[PDB]
Amino acid sequence: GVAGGWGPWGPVSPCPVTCGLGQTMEQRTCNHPVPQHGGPFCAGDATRTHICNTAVPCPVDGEWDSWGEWSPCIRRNMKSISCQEIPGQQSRGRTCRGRKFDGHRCAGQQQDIRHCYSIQHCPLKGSWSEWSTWGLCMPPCGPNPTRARQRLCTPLLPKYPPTVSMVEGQGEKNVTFWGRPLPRCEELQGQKLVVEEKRPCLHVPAC
Amino acid sequence: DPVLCFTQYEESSGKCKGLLGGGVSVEDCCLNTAFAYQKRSGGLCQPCRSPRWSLWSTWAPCSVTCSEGSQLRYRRCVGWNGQCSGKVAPGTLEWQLQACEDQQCCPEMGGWSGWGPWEPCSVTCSKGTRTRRRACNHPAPKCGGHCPGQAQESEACDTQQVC
Ligand SMILES: *[C@@H]1O[C@H](CO)[C@@H](O[C@@H]2O[C@H](CO)[C@@H](O[C@@H]3O[C@H](CO)[C@@H](O)[C@H](O[C@H]4O[C@H](CO)[C@@H](O)[C@H](O)[C@@H]4O)[C@@H]3O)[C@H](O)[C@H]2NC(C)=O)[C@H](O)[C@H]1NC(C)=O
Ligand SMILES: *[C@@H]1O[C@@H](C)[C@@H](O)[C@@H](O[C@@H]2O[C@H](CO)[C@@H](O)[C@H](O)[C@H]2O)[C@@H]1O
Ligand SMILES: *[C@@H]1O[C@@H](C)[C@@H](O)[C@@H](O[C@@H]2O[C@H](CO)[C@@H](O)[C@H](O)[C@H]2O)[C@@H]1O
Ligand SMILES: *[C@@H]1O[C@@H](C)[C@@H](O)[C@@H](O[C@@H]2O[C@H](CO)[C@@H](O)[C@H](O)[C@H]2O)[C@@H]1O
Ligand SMILES: *[C@H]1O[C@H](CO)[C@@H](O)[C@H](O)[C@@H]1O
Ligand SMILES: *[C@H]1O[C@H](CO)[C@@H](O)[C@H](O)[C@@H]1O
Ligand SMILES: *[C@H]1O[C@H](CO)[C@@H](O)[C@H](O)[C@@H]1O
Ligand SMILES: *[C@H]1O[C@H](CO)[C@@H](O)[C@H](O)[C@@H]1O
Ligand SMILES: *[C@H]1O[C@H](CO)[C@@H](O)[C@H](O)[C@@H]1O
Ligand SMILES: *[C@H]1O[C@H](CO)[C@@H](O)[C@H](O)[C@@H]1O
Repeated sequence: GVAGGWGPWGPVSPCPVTCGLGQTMEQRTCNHPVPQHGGPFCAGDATRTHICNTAVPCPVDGEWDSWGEWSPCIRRNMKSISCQEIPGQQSRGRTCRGRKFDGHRCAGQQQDIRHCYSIQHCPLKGSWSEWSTWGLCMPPCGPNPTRARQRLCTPLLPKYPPTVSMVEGQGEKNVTFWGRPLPRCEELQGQKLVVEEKRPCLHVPAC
Repeated sequence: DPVLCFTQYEESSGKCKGLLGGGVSVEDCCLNTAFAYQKRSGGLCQPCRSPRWSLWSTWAPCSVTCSEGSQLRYRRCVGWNGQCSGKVAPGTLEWQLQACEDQQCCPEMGGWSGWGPWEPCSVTCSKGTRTRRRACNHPAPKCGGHCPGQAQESEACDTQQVC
């Protein structure tokens, strides 16, 4: 039964981080007067976990943005290549956003290029699709939400060669259609482009 | 403004794990972007990262157990010093409403009908049993439901006749 008291508000541990905030500790361990044989104990508060403050911000690694919109599909010195069998090229852009304070840079290629045919504003033959899956209730949490499924006039893409050769090497590349065409089809229920149907949503809950 | 500062943001749960200390300002705790903060300790565990949209929650239960209903799910713009995609301040929720259908069976329980008349006693001498029977068909039960109680009742009858 040796009476134990408190030692120092003890020697400081160094701030364990070179950036931002960290947690040092000293506490006050029951070391200069140790309770022995299981008698009394050290009375008070032994807790010190201290917030050390380093005035240097930490590096943050930059994250990728979403992929942009596809550029118009043209070819150099070939007028307009719309509705023809002339393969062109198109581009898309991203943005490395958020890298500050000597952080790591974005890992990857920032540009995406593919070969394309230009189908922008070209008249095509079409066929009516079936009823799509029922959409969400719009507007949610507002006055009278309604569902929406639709049959749209899907264009029939022309049977062009799906690959193209390269001049420098014999290996071939993909071709992918791009554009907003004007599909031609017979009418269904008084519409030429898209016929939809709205049904209101039942038992709308509070948000 | 002093705010409780945590050491690790557990993603996909929204919970602030590993407590560092309290009373530090928001500009000092978020110098390390792997941290998280919590004001007033009543909720809203926000990470120190740039404001990005969190994951969509699971769907709420269907507002009715029968026929077509509606269910919600929310998403909270988590982050600090920035705006989410669409000029959205941090802390704003976004909901999505979809129609659900739990089952196609409705009012499974059924009520009792009118009681039938009393049958005569089961024996003409000594004692026996006497029974009334009713039906469970006003309205009829659907699916594997059943009428509450018993389908028949029984009591004794005395004929006052020596065998
Ligand atoms: C140009 O675009 C086309 C797409 O329009 C792209 O085609 C890709 O083909 C590969 C290989 O066929 C596909 O990978 C498949 O993945 C599925 C699972 O998702 C597997 O089941 C497939 O295995 C079978 O098919 C092989 C041959 O097709 C067999 O060898 C194999 O034993 C199995 O039978 C296969 O692994 C891929 O899904 C598509 N689509 C893409 C990548 O979007 C083509 O590669 C593109 N060309 C260039 C140069 O980029
Ligand atoms: C001290 O100097 C800073 C400039 C950084 O380079 C520090 O590195 C940091 O170490 C911790 C591990 O404890 C990582 O979590 C950080 O990502 C990293 O920035 C360095 O200690
Ligand atoms: C959920 O389970 C179902 C089987 C019903 O018991 C629901 O009760 C109520 O049934 C009426 C139909 O008469 C519906 O209008 C409602 O779905 C509900 O109020 C129960 O909620
Ligand atoms: C009704 O009237 C009585 C006077 C008897 O004649 C009955 O017949 C008796 O029925 C019981 C059981 O049903 C038997 O144990 C007797 O053997 C028989 O006499 C009658 O049904
Ligand atoms: C662009 O590419 C695909 C979507 O087409 C995804 O990996 C991602 O959204 C990226 O931004
Ligand atoms: C380019 O590619 C298609 C359009 O053909 C879409 O997924 C999108 O508009 C993208 O920017
Ligand atoms: C859609 O329109 C009519 C049906 O009304 C048909 O000519 C054809 O099925 C088209 O795809
Ligand atoms: C919610 O929406 C879908 C999940 O269906 C994903 O794009 C993503 O997880 C988002 O948080
Ligand atoms: C909501 O929809 C169903 C549950 O009804 C599941 O696919 C999933 O849990 C989603 O969050
Ligand atoms: C049987 O019991 C009495 C007749 O003894 C009446 O309350 C009623 O006719 C029932 O069916």
